[PDB]
Amino acid sequence: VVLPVARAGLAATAKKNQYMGTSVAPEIVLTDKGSDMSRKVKTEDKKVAADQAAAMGILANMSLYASLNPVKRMTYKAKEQAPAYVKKTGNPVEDFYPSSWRNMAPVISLSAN
Amino acid sequence: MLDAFSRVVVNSDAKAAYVGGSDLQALKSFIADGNKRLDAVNSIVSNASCMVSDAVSGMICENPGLISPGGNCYTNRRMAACLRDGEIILRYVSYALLAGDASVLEDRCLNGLKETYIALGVPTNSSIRAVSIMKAQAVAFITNTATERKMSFAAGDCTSLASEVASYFDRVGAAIS
Amino acid sequence: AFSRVVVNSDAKAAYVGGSDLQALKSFIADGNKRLDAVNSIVSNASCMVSDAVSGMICENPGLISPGGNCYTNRRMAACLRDGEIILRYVSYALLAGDASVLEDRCLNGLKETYIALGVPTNSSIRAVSIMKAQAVAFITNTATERKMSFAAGDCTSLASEVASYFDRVGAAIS
Amino acid sequence: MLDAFSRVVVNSDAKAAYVGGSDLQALKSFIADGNKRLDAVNSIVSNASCMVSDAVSGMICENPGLISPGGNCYTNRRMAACLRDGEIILRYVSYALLAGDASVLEDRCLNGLKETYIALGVPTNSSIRAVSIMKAQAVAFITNTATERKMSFAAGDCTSLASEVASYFDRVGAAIS
Amino acid sequence: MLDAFSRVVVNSDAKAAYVGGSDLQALKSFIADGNKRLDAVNSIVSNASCMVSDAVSGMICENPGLISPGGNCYTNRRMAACLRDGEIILRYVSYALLAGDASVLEDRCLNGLKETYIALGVPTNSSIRAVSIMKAQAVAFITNTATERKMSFAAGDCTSLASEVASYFDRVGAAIS
Amino acid sequence: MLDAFSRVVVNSDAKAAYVGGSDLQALKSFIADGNKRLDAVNSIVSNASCMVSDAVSGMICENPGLISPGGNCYTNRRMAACLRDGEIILRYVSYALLAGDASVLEDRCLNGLKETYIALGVPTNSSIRAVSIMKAQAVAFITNTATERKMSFAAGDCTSLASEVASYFDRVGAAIS
Amino acid sequence: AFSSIQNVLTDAPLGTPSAMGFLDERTEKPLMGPSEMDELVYAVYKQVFGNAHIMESERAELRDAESLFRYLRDVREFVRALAKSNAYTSRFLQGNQQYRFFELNFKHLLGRGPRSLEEMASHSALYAEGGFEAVIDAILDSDEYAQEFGSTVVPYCRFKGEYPTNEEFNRMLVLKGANSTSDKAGKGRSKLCYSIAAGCSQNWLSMSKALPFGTEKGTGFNLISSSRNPAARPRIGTKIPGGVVFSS
Amino acid sequence: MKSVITTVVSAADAAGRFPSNSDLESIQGNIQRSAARLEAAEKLAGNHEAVVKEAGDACFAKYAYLKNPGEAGENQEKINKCYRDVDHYMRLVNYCLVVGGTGPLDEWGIAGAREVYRTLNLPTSAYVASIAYTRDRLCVPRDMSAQAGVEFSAYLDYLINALS
Ligand SMILES: C=CC1=C(C)[C@@H](Cc2[nH]c(/C=C3N=C(/C=C4\NC(=O)[C@H](C)[C@H]4CC)C(C)=C\3CCC(=O)O)c(CCC(=O)O)c2C)NC1=O
Ligand SMILES: C=CC1=C(C)[C@@H](Cc2[nH]c(/C=C3N=C(/C=C4\NC(=O)[C@H](C)[C@H]4CC)C(C)=C\3CCC(=O)O)c(CCC(=O)O)c2C)NC1=O
Ligand SMILES: C=CC1=C(C)[C@@H](Cc2[nH]c(/C=C3N=C(/C=C4\NC(=O)[C@H](C)[C@H]4CC)C(C)=C\3CCC(=O)O)c(CCC(=O)O)c2C)NC1=O
Ligand SMILES: C=CC1=C(C)[C@@H](Cc2[nH]c(/C=C3N=C(/C=C4\NC(=O)[C@H](C)[C@H]4CC)C(C)=C\3CCC(=O)O)c(CCC(=O)O)c2C)NC1=O
Ligand SMILES: C=CC1=C(C)[C@@H](Cc2[nH]c(/C=C3N=C(/C=C4\NC(=O)[C@H](C)[C@H]4CC)C(C)=C\3CCC(=O)O)c(CCC(=O)O)c2C)NC1=O
Ligand SMILES: C=CC1=C(C)[C@@H](Cc2[nH]c(/C=C3N=C(/C=C4\NC(=O)[C@H](C)[C@H]4CC)C(C)=C\3CCC(=O)O)c(CCC(=O)O)c2C)NC1=O
Ligand SMILES: C=CC1=C(C)[C@@H](Cc2[nH]c(/C=C3N=C(/C=C4\NC(=O)[C@H](C)[C@H]4CC)C(C)=C\3CCC(=O)O)c(CCC(=O)O)c2C)NC1=O
Ligand SMILES: C=CC1=C(C)[C@@H](Cc2[nH]c(/C=C3N=C(/C=C4\NC(=O)[C@H](C)[C@H]4CC)C(C)=C\3CCC(=O)O)c(CCC(=O)O)c2C)NC1=O
Ligand SMILES: C=CC1=C(C)[C@@H](Cc2[nH]c(/C=C3N=C(/C=C4\NC(=O)[C@H](C)[C@H]4CC)C(C)=C\3CCC(=O)O)c(CCC(=O)O)c2C)NC1=O
Ligand SMILES: C=CC1=C(C)[C@@H](Cc2[nH]c(/C=C3N=C(/C=C4\NC(=O)[C@H](C)[C@H]4CC)C(C)=C\3CCC(=O)O)c(CCC(=O)O)c2C)NC1=O
Ligand SMILES: C=CC1=C(C)[C@@H](Cc2[nH]c(/C=C3N=C(/C=C4\NC(=O)[C@H](C)[C@H]4CC)C(C)=C\3CCC(=O)O)c(CCC(=O)O)c2C)NC1=O
Ligand SMILES: C=CC1=C(C)[C@@H](Cc2[nH]c(/C=C3N=C(/C=C4\NC(=O)[C@H](C)[C@H]4CC)C(C)=C\3CCC(=O)O)c(CCC(=O)O)c2C)NC1=O
Ligand SMILES: C=CC1=C(C)[C@@H](Cc2[nH]c(/C=C3N=C(/C=C4\NC(=O)[C@H](C)[C@H]4CC)C(C)=C\3CCC(=O)O)c(CCC(=O)O)c2C)NC1=O
Ligand SMILES: C=CC1=C(C)[C@@H](Cc2[nH]c(/C=C3N=C(/C=C4\NC(=O)[C@H](C)[C@H]4CC)C(C)=C\3CCC(=O)O)c(CCC(=O)O)c2C)NC1=O
Repeated sequence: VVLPVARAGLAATAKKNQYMGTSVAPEIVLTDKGSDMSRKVKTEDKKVAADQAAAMGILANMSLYASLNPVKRMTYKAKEQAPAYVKKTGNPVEDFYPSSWRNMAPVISLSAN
Repeated sequence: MLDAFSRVVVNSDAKAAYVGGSDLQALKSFIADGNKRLDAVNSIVSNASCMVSDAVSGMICENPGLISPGGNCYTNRRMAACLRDGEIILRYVSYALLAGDASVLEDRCLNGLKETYIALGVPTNSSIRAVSIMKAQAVAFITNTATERKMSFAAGDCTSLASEVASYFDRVGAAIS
Repeated sequence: AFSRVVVNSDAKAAYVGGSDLQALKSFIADGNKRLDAVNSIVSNASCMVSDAVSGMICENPGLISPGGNCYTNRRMAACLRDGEIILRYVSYALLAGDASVLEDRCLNGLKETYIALGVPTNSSIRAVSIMKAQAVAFITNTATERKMSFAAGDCTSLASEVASYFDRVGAAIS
Repeated sequence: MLDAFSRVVVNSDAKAAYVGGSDLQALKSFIADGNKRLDAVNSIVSNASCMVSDAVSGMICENPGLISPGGNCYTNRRMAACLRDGEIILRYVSYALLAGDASVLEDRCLNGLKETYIALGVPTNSSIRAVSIMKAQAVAFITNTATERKMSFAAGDCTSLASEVASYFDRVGAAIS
Repeated sequence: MLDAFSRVVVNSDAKAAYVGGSDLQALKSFIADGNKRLDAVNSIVSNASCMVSDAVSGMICENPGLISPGGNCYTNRRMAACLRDGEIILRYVSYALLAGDASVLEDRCLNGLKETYIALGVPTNSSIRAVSIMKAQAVAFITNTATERKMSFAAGDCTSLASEVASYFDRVGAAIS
Repeated sequence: MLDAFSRVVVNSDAKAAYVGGSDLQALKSFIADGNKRLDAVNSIVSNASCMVSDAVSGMICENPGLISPGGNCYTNRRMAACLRDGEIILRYVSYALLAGDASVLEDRCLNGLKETYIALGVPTNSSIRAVSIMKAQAVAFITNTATERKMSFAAGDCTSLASEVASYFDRVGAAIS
Repeated sequence: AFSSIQNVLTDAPLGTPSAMGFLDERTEKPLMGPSEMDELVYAVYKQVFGNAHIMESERAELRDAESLFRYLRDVREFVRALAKSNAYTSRFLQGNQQYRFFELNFKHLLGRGPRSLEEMASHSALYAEGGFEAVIDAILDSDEYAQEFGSTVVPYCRFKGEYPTNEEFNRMLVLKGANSTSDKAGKGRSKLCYSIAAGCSQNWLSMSKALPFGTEKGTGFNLISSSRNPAARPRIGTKIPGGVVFSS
Repeated sequence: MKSVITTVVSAADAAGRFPSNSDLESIQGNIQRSAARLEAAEKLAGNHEAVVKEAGDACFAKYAYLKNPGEAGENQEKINKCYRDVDHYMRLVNYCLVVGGTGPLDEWGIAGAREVYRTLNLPTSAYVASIAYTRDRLCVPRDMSAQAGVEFSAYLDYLINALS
């Protein structure tokens, strides 16, 4: 006699606010040139965006911060990651040393800090 | 004019609003210490690009399990989405410092955030820790005790505004715990 | 079971900044000695493998002969590549303090490939033991032709660390 | 209870065999580095009451809902019982570091620890933080990478014992999860 | 255990509130009608030996298989244990009427009572019947409407004490069912 | 019908033994390989119309004495019956691959298929060729080595599923051989 | 305080002849003699240790505590000397949890089970200020030990009838078992640990194994659930002449 | 056997169609819940001779009259036939945790049970009291996990309702 999808979709629409997953945020900009008639504040609304490119300046640098920790490679031990779905051919110079990892090696370039 | 800045955030659409020179001069004498509070916003939002970029990387700096195989900051996009929310949390706290009210902080940012993180399986114990780094930056930028960067301010004491922006960061901590 | 450089095909750079180094240098015991450990090696990385391969030629001169495995100038040039790639993974392993990235990205499957490609495995014992005995002499500043200015102190435990790492290469191709 | 020498005995009693010289080189090397094991035990028990004071009050920093009304560490009686438990996990790990074997930590401290903490209602995601804050502080003084309180050791490698303690503190973390 | 004043302050401790004048008007009428609460509990403990023996033998009357071979009120050994038990139940509900809160009846008397009775073989449907007789005996002494034994009171209603003690007798049936 | 889990039950019921230990390890590998099996059943069912038309035509072009007058696939009545006699056999095979055991194929299709085709007068050699082509189409859709259609998968090795479905097709050939 | 099981269906508690022998000035006690002595020592060994089955080369380390017991005839001092032994800590302290050690001290030295979490946590407050000997002498020098056993009788499991909580009778029945039951069968692992800290009760079949002979050991179990629902609010109505009154 | 696999196959075999997208969607639920009910099964498998001893004593505790001369537990060779028939029922619950449905309890324990126990004068209420004791002697994080006890106590509740 009841509709379960209607009266639970309505119950989840009034309790949950409409504003969470839309990723908008009040961006405040202050302008000041020293004078009195130069001092606006602009509290406008912007949907902020997940910046894809600058995460690799954080995800990689912390992945080599934790590579060089002697006492955070123990008490923080990573899980046992499986390799991918690559098929073994039979010749070891393609199986053990594939073309994606052919002649790759780390070069360390120290400088000041 | 101050009530109209709630209306551009309620409407869920990009609409801009601002103050004049004389309307701010009437606002800075209606609210007491209003020049100090606009220095408290400007000390944060000039450095808001560095505060989230240090606190998210500082969360990995004490917990490298988030970048593990199986971690919550992995597959190149979760790290981008982690920087997006710490940008959002720093926007809504600095708007609450600008308004002097946490009533826009709760229902627009913290309402239902606790259920959203456990629906995704976001570890809330690390997201406390990324806010508490940002709380430690916000009392250092306001009191001008930051080591690497000191902005020249007009002299005086701003201890009540630093404790106010401490208390707005605890409400982010209390909602997601 | 390798290390936290698991990042494959995303921009490959991963430097460590200035104040983040103070999060690392207050975390590594003798971290100033270990940063001077790898800087004594990779500053002289070109002179080492030019001397490591030619030290193997100077005791085993049949590699330049036709039928030998350092005739046909690309095949000579592959050995100076693979002389350096062994050195390049050891210098990362001394910096990280573990050999798990060296065992899984470099030494894994090396024995089966050297018998398949016709590489003489016993001569590559000799060419990497030269690079063992070279980098011991760099890290203790007993290199005769060139000495590097350092702060005063000993580096014996890092010298005993790298002799284990070059012996892992000799174990993996035996 | 068992120690590092007695585990070699009770494994070779099970095979009805005398302990030969092929099983003594793990034990003859144990008494060779046995002085620097004892040298690194008393860096933990002499800094112990500061470690429990830091690891509990850092768990309050990451999870601020522990000191809300209805939190687990709310009143003074519940606050002192949390300080007493982190001293006990530190006491039983510092027996197992001294013995070189995780027998005595397992069956007096970890025996039924998970079913106790469920019945009391102690949160398991905050109690694994307090054994992992002091995990990092226990690999501090072994590796001598401490910010304050430098301790005068003798020079050499102690990363075998630093990795052994990090095995022992996650044996607690695998027991109450 | 708690009483009627301690029950209010553990409700306010979940909110960290102060017991102010909104919450105090229930407690200001507990002391205002507090003479009648004392006037009602010596209406029960003055008749308590007659109340137990009538309730137990009134349960034998509606069920004569309790005193045949195989009943669980058969011999003198089992009948004195049934008479002792109904005096314990009437004792703990006179504590609960005096306090004004059913805490002490629920943890000391009723907690774990269902598992004693299904290990000793006690019938619980007839045991509820002996409690339900002395519920009706208790509401007749409080409102002074018993056929014998008119006690000397003062005039007014005790109709909220008679249904408060009827809910304490209903918790005994709900805990052994 | 027995699936892959109730097969090891009847294997252990005849020994009157519990399932646990080593006999549970095959079933944990069945769950881990379970997404490949659902990815494999989907690839056959999606191409089922082209699998039966190309295997009945391939039988006809190699033995053209079926569309001769008097032949067993001569008229339109006999042609549509052969296109349904092989569509049933493909349907009962994919039941056996979805389950993990051939007990749905043997008791509901194969038990009585030899004695059905003898009374009907069906050529026993042409029907084997009709299901041996369909076997060769099955191992090409699971291993993604079809020359006419390529589907999108994740990377990995799935020869064990292709070798398992070729064992089922050898039962429908050996039943009528 | 009637207790229909106690001297009816069980035996009588063992012990020394009287407590007036201490005021006798030419003796210390009614002198039992070495057939009347050692059969009392058999009952202290079966009670402080469970049924531990101590060997001949384990009783030789308890040679000194009996030789004092057959001169100073105090039973409480014999129990105190046996609980500080190596043979009491190598069975009940060494490979057990902390609330397993505490719940056996209530069995071996009081004959009851612990009634509370607050009573149980105060025994770990005495562990912090003196170790395990502060737990043992505080049980022995308590008021509850004085007005039930004293210097005269062995500390036995007493069916009282008038327990201060009903749950105290339940945890006593789980702790003692049958006579073919020792207390090493769990691998550590306190049996009462979940029910003390939560506030629930025990399982009816585990209690009715330890009941005596002749007390309906197990019947009364309906085939639905064995515990109570704390969240249930039932309607229990009383018939008056007119209708039915739900005094809730 | 009633299972997840044999239900969607027989629903499609009776209709004469191929396994569709809804038939594969339910085998996905056999993957998301195999973890909970299989470590409920190996916990029961390793500790079965201690549980059926404790369970079979709960029927001779409540129904102690069965050891009187005349009843079904009259002599010694009939007492271990009760412990055998309880070990049969605990072994079949281990099979239903492995298969994933009530199949081995239906086909092997329940079908034809009431006709057998009535003909041989076996009271079905004491094949129940040993089962209902195992169901409430189950602690939530101690014996198994949280979702492993939900599965284990649902096949015990199935056998209780089927014998009553
Ligand atoms: C205005 C609304 C709004 C917010 C309040 C925040 C909160 C928020 N974050 C995410 C979404 C996310 N949030 C995180 C964040 C974290 N994970 C971690 O490990 C860190 C501790 C932490 C921050 C650094 C991640 C990683 C995702 C992506 C989840 C995923 O990809 O599965 C989502 C998406 C859920 C959905 O769309 O269904 C939302 C609403 N972002 C918003 O758009
Ligand atoms: C958005 C635009 C906008 C601003 C940024 C502010 C900027 C601002 N604040 C002050 C003026 C001031 N600013 C401060 C603030 C501080 N002093 C400290 O030592 C602390 C570091 C810091 C507090 C966090 C104080 C204490 C005064 C003087 C009191 C006052 O004028 O309110 C002045 C006057 C300077 C002068 O004397 O000429 C100005 C221009 N007002 C605006 O309209
Ligand atoms: C000489 C100059 C030079 C370049 C410009 C790059 C260009 C480049 N990038 C990648 C490789 C990659 N490129 C990205 C790209 C991104 N990661 C993100 O998080 C963002 C969404 C996006 C940056 C905008 C990723 C994730 C990889 C890893 C593999 C992949 O996904 O392609 C590759 C493949 C080889 C490799 O993996 O390194 C190449 C050639 N490489 C170079 O050598
Ligand atoms: C090596 C491990 C590692 C870390 C521990 C963190 C580093 C880190 N820095 C700060 C602390 C801070 N972080 C900033 C932020 C900034 N400072 C500036 O000058 C810029 C404008 C801006 C971006 C860099 C400020 C102003 C403080 C407070 C003052 C200070 O300690 O520098 C905090 C919080 C309080 C504290 O513990 O000091 C942490 C956790 N990041 C890491 O990588
Ligand atoms: C044709 C025959 C022929 C040889 C047999 C070798 C000779 C040779 N020299 C070194 C040994 C070395 N080689 C170097 C390398 C260098 N020294 C520097 O100062 C430069 C930076 C760098 C490139 C020249 C160092 C530092 C040592 C160790 C110290 C020394 O012996 O000089 C070794 C290794 C040590 C050993 O003997 O085990 C060998 C085999 N070279 C030859 O040509
Ligand atoms: C919320 C508030 C808050 C705190 C209270 C602290 C609590 C705290 N301290 C440390 C970190 C530490 N704790 C100690 C321990 C001590 N330091 C000494 O010099 C003494 C000997 C001893 C007690 C006073 C040390 C030495 C470190 C530094 C990291 C280390 O060396 O272990 C860590 C992180 C450990 C890690 O993850 O690596 C945390 C969370 N941090 C916070 O965010
Ligand atoms: C009564 C108690 C008792 C002690 C406290 C120790 C004290 C102690 N430690 C070491 C000795 C040592 N201690 C260390 C340890 C270290 N050196 C470092 O730089 C690291 C930070 C740290 C690793 C944890 C090392 C490497 C030795 C030398 C090895 C050895 O002689 O056994 C020695 C041998 C010689 C010496 O150095 O004095 C002694 C007596 N021994 C005891 O019997
Ligand atoms: C089979 C045998 C048999 C009995 C023993 C009685 C038992 C009995 N007594 C009362 C009921 C009562 N019993 C008493 C008790 C007493 N009255 C006094 O005046 C004394 C002081 C005191 C001890 C005798 C009271 C006060 C009531 C209820 C008031 C009333 O009777 O009107 C009730 C009614 C309860 C109800 O309605 O559910 C019953 C069934 N009836 C029986 O059928
Ligand atoms: C120390 C022991 C002790 C007691 C036994 C009671 C005794 C008692 N009861 C009441 C007083 C009273 N008692 C009743 C009760 C009733 N009247 C009826 O008709 C009903 C049958 C019955 C209900 C149960 C009423 C209605 C009052 C007066 C209202 C009041 O003042 O509370 C009073 C106050 C009036 C007076 O002082 O005379 C006292 C002292 N109080 C005590 O301090
Ligand atoms: C005389 C007439 C005559 C025919 C009709 C075909 C019939 C036919 N097709 C295939 C062989 C095959 N048939 C199919 C089925 C298909 N391939 C596709 O691209 C479609 C998606 C789908 C149905 C149209 C597949 C997938 C193979 C295997 C190789 C491939 O085609 O990629 C085979 C080989 C079977 C075997 O190895 O025994 C035969 C005989 N050949 C003939 O000689
Ligand atoms: C409801 C319907 C339903 C499906 C259709 C499948 C869909 C499906 N297939 C795979 C996942 C996979 N599927 C295959 C199978 C193959 N890959 C190949 O290269 C071969 C061509 C082919 C047969 C060997 C492989 C190898 C994986 C990778 C993971 C694994 O090996 O289990 C996964 C897991 C990876 C992911 O989640 O993205 C899923 C959900 N599962 C379902 O629940
Ligand atoms: C820890 C302190 C401690 C001691 C120092 C000894 C001392 C000691 N010995 C005896 C008790 C005794 N001691 C002896 C010993 C002897 N009698 C002789 O004639 C021989 C010369 C001598 C053997 C060398 C005898 C025979 C008894 C028992 C006396 C009796 O039968 O009543 C007793 C009394 C206890 C008892 O009744 O058995 C005590 C305290 N025992 C202790 O527990
Ligand atoms: C595979 C599934 C499977 C089962 C579940 C059992 C079911 C089962 N149990 C019994 C048989 C029995 N069940 C009982 C049990 C009891 N009698 C009592 O006194 C108490 C009521 C109870 C103790 C628990 C007894 C005594 C018999 C034997 C009856 C007899 O031999 O007369 C029998 C008759 C044949 C026999 O003697 O074993 C069968 C089929 N057997 C199976 O093959
Ligand atoms: C695979 C089948 C299987 C079951 C049906 C259960 C059943 C079960 N429970 C217990 C044993 C127990 N079960 C409990 C009950 C609890 N413990 C707590 O901490 C909670 C408070 C409460 C659950 C809510 C207790 C306290 C014991 C030990 C006392 C006893 O019953 O003997 C035992 C005896 C074995 C032992 O010594 O542990 C068995 C077989 N366990 C199983 O392995």
